[PDB]
Amino acid sequence: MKRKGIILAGGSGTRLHPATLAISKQLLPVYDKPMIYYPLSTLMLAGIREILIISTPQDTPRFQQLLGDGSNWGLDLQYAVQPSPDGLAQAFLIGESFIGNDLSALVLGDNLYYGHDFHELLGSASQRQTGASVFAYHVLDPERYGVVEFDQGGKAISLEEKPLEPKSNYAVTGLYFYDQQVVDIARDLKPSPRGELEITDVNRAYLERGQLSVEIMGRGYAWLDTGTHDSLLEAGQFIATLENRQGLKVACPEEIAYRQKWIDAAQLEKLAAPLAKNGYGQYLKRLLTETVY
Amino acid sequence: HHHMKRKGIILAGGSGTRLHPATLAISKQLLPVYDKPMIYYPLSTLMLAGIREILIISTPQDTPRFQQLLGDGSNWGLDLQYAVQPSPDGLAQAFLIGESFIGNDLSALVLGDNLYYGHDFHELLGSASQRQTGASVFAYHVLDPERYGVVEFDQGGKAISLEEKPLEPKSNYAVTGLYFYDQQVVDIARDLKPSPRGELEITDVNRAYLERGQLSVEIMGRGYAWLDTGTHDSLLEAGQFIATLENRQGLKVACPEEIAYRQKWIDAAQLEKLAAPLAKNGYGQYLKRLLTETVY
Amino acid sequence: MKRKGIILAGGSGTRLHPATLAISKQLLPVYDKPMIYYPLSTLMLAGIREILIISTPQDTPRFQQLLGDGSNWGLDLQYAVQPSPDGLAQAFLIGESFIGNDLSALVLGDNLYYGHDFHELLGSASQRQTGASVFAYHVLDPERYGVVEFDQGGKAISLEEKPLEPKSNYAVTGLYFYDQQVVDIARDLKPSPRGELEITDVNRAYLERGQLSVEIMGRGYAWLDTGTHDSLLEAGQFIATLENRQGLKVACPEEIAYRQKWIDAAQLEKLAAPLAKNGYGQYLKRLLTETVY
Amino acid sequence: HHHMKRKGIILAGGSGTRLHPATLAISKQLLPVYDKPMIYYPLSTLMLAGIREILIISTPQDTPRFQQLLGDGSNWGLDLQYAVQPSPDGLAQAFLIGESFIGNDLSALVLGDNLYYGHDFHELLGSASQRQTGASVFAYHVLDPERYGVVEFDQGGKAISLEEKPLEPKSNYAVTGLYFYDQQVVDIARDLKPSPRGELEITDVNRAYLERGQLSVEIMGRGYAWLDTGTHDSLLEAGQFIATLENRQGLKVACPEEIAYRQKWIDAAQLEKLAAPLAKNGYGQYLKRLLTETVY
Ligand SMILES: CN(c1c(N)n(Cc2ccccc2)c(=O)[nH]c1=O)S(=O)(=O)c1ccc(F)cc1
Ligand SMILES: CN(c1c(N)n(Cc2ccccc2)c(=O)[nH]c1=O)S(=O)(=O)c1ccc(F)cc1
Ligand SMILES: CN(c1c(N)n(Cc2ccccc2)c(=O)[nH]c1=O)S(=O)(=O)c1ccc(F)cc1
Ligand SMILES: CN(c1c(N)n(Cc2ccccc2)c(=O)[nH]c1=O)S(=O)(=O)c1ccc(F)cc1
Ligand SMILES: [Cl-]
Ligand SMILES: [Cl-]
Ligand SMILES: [Cl-]
Ligand SMILES: [Cl-]
Repeated sequence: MKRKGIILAGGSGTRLHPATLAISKQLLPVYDKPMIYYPLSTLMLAGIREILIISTPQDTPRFQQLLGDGSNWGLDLQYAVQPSPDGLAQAFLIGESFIGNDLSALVLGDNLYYGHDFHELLGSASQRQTGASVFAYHVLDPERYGVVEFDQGGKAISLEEKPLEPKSNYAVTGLYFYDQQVVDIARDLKPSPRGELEITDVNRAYLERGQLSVEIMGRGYAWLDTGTHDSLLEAGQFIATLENRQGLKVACPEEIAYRQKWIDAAQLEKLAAPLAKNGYGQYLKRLLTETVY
Repeated sequence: HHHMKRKGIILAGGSGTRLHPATLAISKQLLPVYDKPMIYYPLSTLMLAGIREILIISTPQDTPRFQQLLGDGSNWGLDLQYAVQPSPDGLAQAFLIGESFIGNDLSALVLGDNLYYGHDFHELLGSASQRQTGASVFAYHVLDPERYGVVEFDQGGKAISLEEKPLEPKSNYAVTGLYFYDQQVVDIARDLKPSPRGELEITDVNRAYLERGQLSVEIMGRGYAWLDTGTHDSLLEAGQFIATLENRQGLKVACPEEIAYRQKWIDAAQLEKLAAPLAKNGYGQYLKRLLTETVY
Repeated sequence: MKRKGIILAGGSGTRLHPATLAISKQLLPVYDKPMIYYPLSTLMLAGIREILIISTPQDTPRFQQLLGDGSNWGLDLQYAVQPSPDGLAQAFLIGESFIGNDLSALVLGDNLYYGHDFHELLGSASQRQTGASVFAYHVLDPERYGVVEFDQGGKAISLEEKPLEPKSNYAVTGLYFYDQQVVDIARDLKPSPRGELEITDVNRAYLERGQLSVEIMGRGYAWLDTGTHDSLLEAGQFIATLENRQGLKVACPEEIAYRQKWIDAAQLEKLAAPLAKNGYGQYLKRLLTETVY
Repeated sequence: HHHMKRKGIILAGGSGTRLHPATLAISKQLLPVYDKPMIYYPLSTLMLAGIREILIISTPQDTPRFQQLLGDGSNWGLDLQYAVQPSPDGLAQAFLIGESFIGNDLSALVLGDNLYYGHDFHELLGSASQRQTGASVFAYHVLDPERYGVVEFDQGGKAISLEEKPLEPKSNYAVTGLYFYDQQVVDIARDLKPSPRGELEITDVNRAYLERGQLSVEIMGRGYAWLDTGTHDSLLEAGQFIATLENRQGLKVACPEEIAYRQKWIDAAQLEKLAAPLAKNGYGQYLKRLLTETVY
């Protein structure tokens, strides 16, 4: 079966104002590319080509202008809007008809991932055709997130959203795979005390049915924080260090498409043309002739 | 028969494709430098020079976004007006585009991607602003002067030549992106012919003032930071730099609300209203603290 | 068979003076711990407990004071000196009697590694009981290093040290595993045009015999640069971002020992005592009661 | 019957176990801040104040390493002497340990882990150094004044109290780690009794001057950077900050060779000799460039 993707790139309220007064966070750069390139690249690494992008009513034209219909990158992009920030699960209501009868995967528009064999970690989540797969990652501040509690045997036994007193230091990352059950689970959700349709309520629905796979995302992966000005800066510094050391880019969608064999050498060459005078075009050109393992 | 204050221009137009793809969805001057939009810094810089009437020049695509962020200036005791530069034809064009805005007044041009920091910056700007005749620029020692307008000095310290992006610079002293002009500038600008790059050059403007003995070049000392936003790397260094100062001090660099409050262009009651819609984030809480604390 | 380790923490000349005028680079911190903790931790992750540390004649007391005989961390540390910086291969001459008849592994004292499943990448190199295993990593500046050339089939066909015109962008990292042949290969080496006993000559010796395994260290690993002031700063910023995000440390030797089960809970507790008032002791204490996957 | 220049002290002793294990093998003041040892910055700071006779106070373990780095000062036109602090008994102890070094002279105490940057810093130091009677300190607005000596001001700006690490600070104005004293300091220091932390407090010393009407507290403006080296995080921010300024400018912060050359304590011939053993790295190449270039 096929899996479809959703990037939720909606409003972060006034939290980062005035930096985000003018445009939504996910259109701002992390180092050399718009933030949304990173979760888009994530979906593409998981082998997902049909992708729905959800943003504020103000910002859809801007994502649409940036990304197009995706055909240039061998993707099929569609767009939809979240009128108000009423919770992550709302992605599945807005995205209901896009999903139709397929498998799905939700990625948060402001989450960055890096690590060895990230392709396979996604692939093993993508392969599971029933139930939901999520990731748990050790963090210093688990109160900010969906917290997963494990028993002595390592089995996930509870989930709590932003608990006052967290049960472990393991947080559910912003990457979620679901089967055909998600839409129907989402539609039955009731708004939380914070007025939000909670993604953690969707994930707890699968947990009660014993259908939630919680895979550990090991300490050798970087799940980067874009929630504060400070953490945003750290993410830019982290990506810059990696790219300048290696002469290789992180989350370059044109490169990912090309390695997935969704575009051929001749298309990459055309994509390399408009940016030819800067480092990004120079990078895409160099990928035509170099072997990178 | 006919019978002086200074107006400001911020040029925040198209930085071309140079920083694509990071700048595909928005112009550079709306990207943040740490906790605030880049345009806040040159705006705060004009304000520090005592300038309240300011023209913002941007692309047709991005003007509404600048307008949404900044308004007409009334919240901050300013008057902000808007003009478009449909085609990126060079910095000097600001004066053709801003001709009617300028009228018969003195003026100041600042690049919308330029950040400054340092002690007695107010007084440095004040002395350039008080000089009512001729032009005033600032020379700053940089590693890579080939990237800029470069000023050559003689033994006595007098500026004797200006060159734009010379391959072999005569000194390491670059002209910063901040410029003060008398009433002659618009006319100088109209008589310019495009360079062999298809651009109306600010260096040709400054040379004109120099050839007439009316260019003052003041040194901006090594104790000031004139920060680079020309690359992705330098942009990142710029944010790290502001963050270090702000987290150290508990004070902000280029907070426009604060600067208007200190110039006495808005009062305590007005600052309070400015603080309210941001009361739950660090920026609003900072505006509120300014109401009770004495900061020397 | 057993494998023994050598950390070469010798002189970097005047290259970083005056920052390194007072003490050798490998005794300076990267973020929260002395640099040498990182390659030491690397050896320990590869399961190596008997370790020789080589430094300048001036700096051995300082390493000796810092690290002791290792018994507190379940290691067996010995020390030796490199009188002059006459090449990396000299590690095997100085280290000849330490190595005796065993397998060995050399790590450079100023190299930092991070990534998912780094333990297994080392383990698979450590398992090979014959020949030499090295790693190749894509870098922007291959002229600075030992450059490995691959044929269309991906087989390593040449090695050149600091070539004027490098054949690929793949550099041999500062981590090397050898069998019993290394000492004898090293002893027959002749000084290069730069007056150095070249590690690349040792590795080319195994290559000619077809006994050099060149494993790719993928782009999902970070091999960090400590060669310049700028790169040293980047390494500190990179480690700080990882540790503050996760609440977990990179290359904490006490933790690594404890997870390898070379020290028990009661010993970790004693190690946590002197530093109790700072974050490092607080970290070691917290490791007594928390489950970390 | 008996019948004024100023001596300097740098305290670069034990920072305890606080930054262990990073500081297990060497003391903090020899860790680099970017391209140079931390001790270079306070050393350059004393030099900028015109002080040439300087006592370095370190642990018995690390004195030889300070001596190996710095020598007797003769290469840089200074005279450097050494003393040990066997036990970390508090900052004021510098004056008991440095009593014979000081003699009948004025003095200046600087913390060996403190970095300063900004425009007309020379003149700010000059005005503190010229005041021959009483003591001089600097107050700087910080986010976390609870960590420092905190000065309270009245409506007219007069300093009226000093508190060491108060839980509820009276202002955000911290006393920086740079202190100028007349001849009374040693005696004040000898009469101090240890605090309820087992330490001889510089704040008790400064309070003594204040209780006598002889403490001048000058504001160090927000346009100066007074950088934090108290944590691993702030140390990293410190190096990022120097690197940004130096890579921007093609000039160094706190290069002692340069500062002595500019004070005229060494001449061109001497600077050249200093440049030679480092001719192949960036630091030596920088010393050589200083011989031919005019830097304003
Ligand atoms: C560094 N990574 C990376 C890669 N590993 N690759 C190689 C790769 C490309 C396609 C399929 C499998 C591997 C890339 O072409 N681009 C990359 O950015 S990654 O897999 O950890 C990654 C990929 C996408 C993303 F959004 C974040 C990190
Ligand atoms: C740190 N600086 C600064 C200040 N000195 N002040 C105080 C001040 C405010 C108005 C007049 C004189 C001084 C501020 O209110 N905000 C500031 O950012 S500054 O002069 O170096 C400056 C000011 C404006 C700007 F855009 C960049 C730097
Ligand atoms: C982040 N890493 C790491 C770990 N993965 N672990 C977990 C671990 C510990 C022992 C054996 C296998 C795994 C640690 O205890 N400390 C670590 O620093 S690492 O394997 O990539 C590593 C380990 C040692 C080192 F020097 C650099 C990086
Ligand atoms: C950037 N500064 C500086 C300088 N201004 N100068 C120029 C200078 C040198 C001697 C006297 C007056 C000025 C330097 O030669 N080195 C410097 O680091 S500074 O005044 O802010 C300074 C000086 C010494 C120090 F330790 C830290 C900062
Ligand atoms: Cl892992
Ligand atoms: Cl200056
Ligand atoms: Cl990889
Ligand atoms: Cl100031």
